[PDB]
Amino acid sequence: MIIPVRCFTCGKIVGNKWEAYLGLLQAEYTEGDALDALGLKRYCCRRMLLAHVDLIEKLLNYAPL
Amino acid sequence: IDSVAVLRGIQKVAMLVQGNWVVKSDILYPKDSSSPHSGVPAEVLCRGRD
Amino acid sequence: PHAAKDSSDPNELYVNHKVYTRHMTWIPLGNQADLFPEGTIRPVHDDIL
Ligand SMILES: [Zn+2]
Repeated sequence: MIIPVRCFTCGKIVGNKWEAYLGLLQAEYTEGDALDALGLKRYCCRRMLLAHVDLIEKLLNYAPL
Repeated sequence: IDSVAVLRGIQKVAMLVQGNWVVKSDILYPKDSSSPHSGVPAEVLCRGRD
Repeated sequence: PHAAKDSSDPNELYVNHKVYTRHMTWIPLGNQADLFPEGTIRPVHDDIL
């Protein structure tokens, strides 16, 4: 649904690096170089950010509003 | 088919970009259509594509 | 109240649509306001969605 704040394995703060990651996707950066620039050395945070699906906007499209 | 007829036909539904032909915006998005992702009117989509 | 006619991006259409942790306001209790200076008690990253 939404990006988790904490990483499951280590616990590094990753929720604050989601939208900026999307910015790196709006820019010309690929996946690997963007994850490297975000400061994710260990592969657990890379999996957390890469394998995450942004389903919050799809649900808000069905929100009452 | 004669080349002049094909040219006249494509001039009404396409535009010239770098020597190639790209279909017009209004052809892909009719006046009653909308964006399948955002739901914005087709006029904004045509302006953006132009 | 003031936005473009289309405003496809949610940023222009809506305000405060993403509740970041910066909106958190520390409410002092008793004498915590005097002991802790302003700006010390706050979220760490200030950008968590
Ligand atoms: Zn991690």
